[PDB]
Amino acid sequence: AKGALQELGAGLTA
Amino acid sequence: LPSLEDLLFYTIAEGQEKIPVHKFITALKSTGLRTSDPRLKECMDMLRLTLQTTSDGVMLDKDLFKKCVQSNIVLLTQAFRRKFVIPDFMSFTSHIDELYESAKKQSGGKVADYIPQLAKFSPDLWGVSVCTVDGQRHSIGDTKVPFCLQSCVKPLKYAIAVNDLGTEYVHRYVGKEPSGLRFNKLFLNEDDKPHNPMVNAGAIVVTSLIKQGVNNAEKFDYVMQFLNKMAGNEYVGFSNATFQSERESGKRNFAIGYYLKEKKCFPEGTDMVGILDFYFQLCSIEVTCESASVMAATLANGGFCPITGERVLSPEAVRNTLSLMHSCGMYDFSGQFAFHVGLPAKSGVAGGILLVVPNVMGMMCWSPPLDKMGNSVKGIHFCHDLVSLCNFHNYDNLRHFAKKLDPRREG
Amino acid sequence: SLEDLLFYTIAEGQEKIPVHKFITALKSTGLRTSDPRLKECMDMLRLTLQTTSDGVMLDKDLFKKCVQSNIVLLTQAFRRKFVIPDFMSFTSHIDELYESAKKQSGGKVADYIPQLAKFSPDLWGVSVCTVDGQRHSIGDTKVPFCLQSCVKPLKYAIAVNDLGTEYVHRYVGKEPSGLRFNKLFLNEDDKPHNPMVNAGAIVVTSLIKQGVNNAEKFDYVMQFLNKMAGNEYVGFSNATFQSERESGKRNFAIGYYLKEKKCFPEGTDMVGILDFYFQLCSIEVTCESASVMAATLANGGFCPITGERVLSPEAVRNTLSLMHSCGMYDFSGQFAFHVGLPAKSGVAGGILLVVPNVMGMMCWSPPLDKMGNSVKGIHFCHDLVSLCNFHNYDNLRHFAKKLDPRRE
Ligand SMILES: [Cl-]
Ligand SMILES: [Cl-]
Repeated sequence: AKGALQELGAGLTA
Repeated sequence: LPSLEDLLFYTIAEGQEKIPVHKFITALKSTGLRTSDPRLKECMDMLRLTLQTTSDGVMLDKDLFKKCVQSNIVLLTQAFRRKFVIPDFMSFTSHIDELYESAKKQSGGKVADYIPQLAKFSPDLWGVSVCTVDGQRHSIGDTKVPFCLQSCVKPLKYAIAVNDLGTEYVHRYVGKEPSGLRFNKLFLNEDDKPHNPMVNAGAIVVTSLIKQGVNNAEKFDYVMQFLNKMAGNEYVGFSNATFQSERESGKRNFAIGYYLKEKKCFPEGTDMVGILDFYFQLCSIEVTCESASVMAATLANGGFCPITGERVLSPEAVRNTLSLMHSCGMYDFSGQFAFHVGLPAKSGVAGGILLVVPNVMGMMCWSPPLDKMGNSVKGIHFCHDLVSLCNFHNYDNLRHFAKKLDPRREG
Repeated sequence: SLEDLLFYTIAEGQEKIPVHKFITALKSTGLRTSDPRLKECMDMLRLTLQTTSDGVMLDKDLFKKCVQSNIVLLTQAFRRKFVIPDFMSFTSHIDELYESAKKQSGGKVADYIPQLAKFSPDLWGVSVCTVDGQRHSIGDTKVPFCLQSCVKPLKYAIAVNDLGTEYVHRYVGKEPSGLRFNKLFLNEDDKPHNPMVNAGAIVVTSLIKQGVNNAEKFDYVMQFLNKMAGNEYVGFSNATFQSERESGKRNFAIGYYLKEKKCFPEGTDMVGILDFYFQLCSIEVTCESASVMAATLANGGFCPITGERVLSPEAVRNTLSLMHSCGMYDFSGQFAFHVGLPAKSGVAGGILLVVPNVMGMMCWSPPLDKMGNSVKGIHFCHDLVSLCNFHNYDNLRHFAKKLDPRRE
């Protein structure tokens, strides 16, 4: 979903 | 608390304040997704319209970009962040290219000539298209040249029959297993039914089950409206010249019709000579490698067309179809193919081989020269090589698989 | 650090862990304390605890010392990284499939030899072993029974492992006969059609460890099956061997036919091969031991409870292929189509079942149906795939009402 992606990627990228 | 579209913006942007549209597109293509993908239309519409308001028609600042990308943001994000079933698609397509070239050296076989439409195709036409269950696309060779499904239609009409009528109804009329003997053998199983719907007799009975009580014009459009859903609205055509010649030379097929009616194999009320007519029409439906590969992908993706997200077939219809394709899809080579390649596939006399890698991708391979069993020589060679390279055999293991490449994982 | 991190998840510090808290948490992941891969951990817990004032509590230094050697496995287990992360809920689904199959009481216990006719009709067992070594049993899973034809795939796997596909398939075919399992006849090439029909299994038997006497051929197979079962129970029923051999006329008739058609390799002792064939059928397992053997096949030839490489990829791949389309006698084609899993049945009531990449199972109930397959076993298999997206051609993303035990 949108939530799952947003967690994972904000962490990795930010 | 950055939004998904802010994240996408910063990854493509690479520290710049604005993204050139060409660079976004270039990056998108690298994932294997086409800009023409139906699920991305809104994003593409927004880009076009929004870029005409721009001073340069190139540069999209954050807010503009964020606006164009919003409605498809999860799909776009999966795509750029390597979350698709094949995360390194450019690498993968390079491998497919090498297998295509290798297959290309096999010039043996003989083009089918039982009718002259088939005779006419050059021996060296050879194309391969791939569509992943996420809609990543790749093609090489002759993939936009129309040709007839012939027997590749069998698993598709069988899927339609199961989808509308269910397993229990359809299998009142047709069996579920390999015959064990040669396909070119006219006979029925222990309960007087054709053995499976991939043999000619079985496909003829299945043809008689679809849109009963309506006319051959309506049946045939109902079936075409179905194939179009399977193909994401890509090319589905018809050869009236193949249809005529198929009918002109239909003695061997009519016998089967006679035999089948005599044994009470059709449903109560069947007009055999019209069923056979409808059967010749369906064999003469036209596809390209490109459009046929999306059909196969719909089958690899649980009945959902990967480039539209539309449910096209019930789960029971797809599972079954794959099960019969595994067993009876390559004529007399079916059991060897099952053993050595271990993928559901269906061949046809025009040189097509429709291949499904369940949960990964669909593929259509096409080359007219056929070997002794009526299978495409380049196609059979290609399918062997794919499964030597990649751990796609049904009974390959996902954790321990020797010197095979697993394209679902990253290098 | 890893070992550090495991300490705290259980400690809820708490400056010390009771060892029983660590052991009950570990059991709940599906692993067994007896797991061969966990032995150093268990040896260290035993030894270290003996140096302790109470014999229960471990501090961080000691706990980390005990867990260190097997911490990758322990961390995968605890962090729910095994192929069935919620195993307690999975086994409760298995128990329900068990109880529902338990109400089927149809079938006939086999009685062509006395040893088989003796088994009570109400015996019913089901054991599971995932590819990560998660174990579950309900029913009569620690009772000895003969493999019989369930041995057919394991001996084929051994032959392909030792000789390769090409050699083995000079002697035997690769596909269903699509006529009754009853015979006899040979394919277009004068070979038995596949290694799962009696004629095919007899020819496979003749390939294994050629040139050596039967006592060492048999020991060799026994050693191999021990590596498949992670050193769990593999026995032998001499009574069944002698009785199979006495009433074996019908297998001898097959052997003389095969001999006259030249289906055996040069220098084959026909009667000797029959003795080995009847010996192999008479090899005993329990549901628990046979489940690890099936799990070795589910895990590409690695034994899940030991980590040992037992069978080559080619050997497992082919075996699983032929179990798919030839393992359930005359029900084979219908089984492939409806259940869609590799399985092999035996006349003692066993069904060796493989869910590839997920688990092995052994189902055992002595009453068979008209085709020779365990009534409760067949029922359990249908229900399993009704409940779960384990069919070969189920989809992993879109599966309707089915449960996927691979996800949380
Ligand atoms: Cl065809
Ligand atoms: Cl048996």
